[PDB]
Amino acid sequence: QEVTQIPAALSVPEGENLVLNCSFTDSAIYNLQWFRQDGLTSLLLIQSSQREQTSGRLNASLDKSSGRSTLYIAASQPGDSATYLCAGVNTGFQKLVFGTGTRLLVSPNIQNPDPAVYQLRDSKDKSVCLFTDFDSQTNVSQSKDSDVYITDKCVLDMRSMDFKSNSAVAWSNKSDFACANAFNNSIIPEDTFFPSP
Amino acid sequence: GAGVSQSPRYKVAKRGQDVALRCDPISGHVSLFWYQQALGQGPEFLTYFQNEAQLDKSGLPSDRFFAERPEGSVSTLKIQRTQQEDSAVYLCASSSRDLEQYFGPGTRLTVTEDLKNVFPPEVAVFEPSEAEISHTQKATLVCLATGFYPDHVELSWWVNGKEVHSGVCTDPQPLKEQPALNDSRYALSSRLRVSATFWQNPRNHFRCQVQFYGLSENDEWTQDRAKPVTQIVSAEAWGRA
Repeated sequence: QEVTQIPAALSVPEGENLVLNCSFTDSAIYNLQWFRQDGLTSLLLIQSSQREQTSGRLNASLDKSSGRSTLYIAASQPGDSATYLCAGVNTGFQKLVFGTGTRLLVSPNIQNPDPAVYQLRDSKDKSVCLFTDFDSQTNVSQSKDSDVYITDKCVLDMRSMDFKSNSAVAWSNKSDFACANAFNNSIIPEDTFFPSP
Repeated sequence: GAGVSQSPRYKVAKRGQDVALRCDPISGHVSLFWYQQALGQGPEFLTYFQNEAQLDKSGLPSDRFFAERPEGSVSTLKIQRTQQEDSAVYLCASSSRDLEQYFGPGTRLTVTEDLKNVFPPEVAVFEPSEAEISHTQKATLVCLATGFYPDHVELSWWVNGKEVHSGVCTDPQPLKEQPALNDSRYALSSRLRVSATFWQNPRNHFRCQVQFYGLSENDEWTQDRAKPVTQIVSAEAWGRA
């Protein structure tokens, strides 16, 4: 048995419906299970006779003729971001055979982009640069300088304020390090705010 | 009882040492399964028990890996003379008559050449910029956890002693501190964003806590520096008018 999951990685703007596919070479499936991994959270379990299963905005189908299972996620939310795994049990066996997974990123809809790079000082001469409030079409590139550390973007959600924002952090011990140049390897918006000290 | 449990949640082992991983299935479940999962990949079946009988051992490596479930309840996966390639997440599942498999939280195993490679994080908190406050009336705190190995950490934020989740984002993946090399310590960042009025209250206390899972009493330690045992490393800040 070989379980093929496509796509390996998927980026989708929040609000869109999305499709995850899972195909298996051996169509003699006893049970099909979909999981979420942020251990494994069981999402849905489809029986040999069943052609579909649903749990909230998640709906999975099992096509007995084309050897496929499709997971549909309706009105995607940034909180749906996780790895999704498909697995099947073959008739006459007990073990699950898994696909390699789909790494899903649901990007927040930034209703008011205000890109900026702020300098933050240690609570205890150490500082970090914070690139924040950029739209989700902006990607943060890894550092090209080995002694400059740059994280990937992260989505935070101030849920009582209906406000989501992206950010990435850069830091270094180098003397010439300044927030004006920290994110030089990324495509940063032309209107990015670099405040005065 | 109602869920599958696994112990230890994290394990760092010296290459050549044996390890033992425990699984407690859901109370009374007949079937018990072990799986191995490599980073960014899918779980791979190892072995299956029906009560105490190991009916399908087909996924176990040809040497050093042996599972036990002598009373048909608790199962132990033993890995003899560990090698680097054994580093993985080991997952246990159990099922009853309906045959649906329920998974445990897993054991994250890291096999390293020597325990002197193990380091706790250093933790620091960076206070919000006054420019962010005037530009947005929001205030972002950043926490940095640096220089740790293995990547067995849990970072959390606490406001006046209460854990907070809203407005937080911790990097899903750590950064390599030695990116050109194969052997590297790690760094991790997190943000907590609050309203500016909340940050401006000097009575508000913010703490970033990192639980690092490291060595036990049983592990030997010969380096002059402090033994890198499981511990909490934290940093904090108070609000500012």
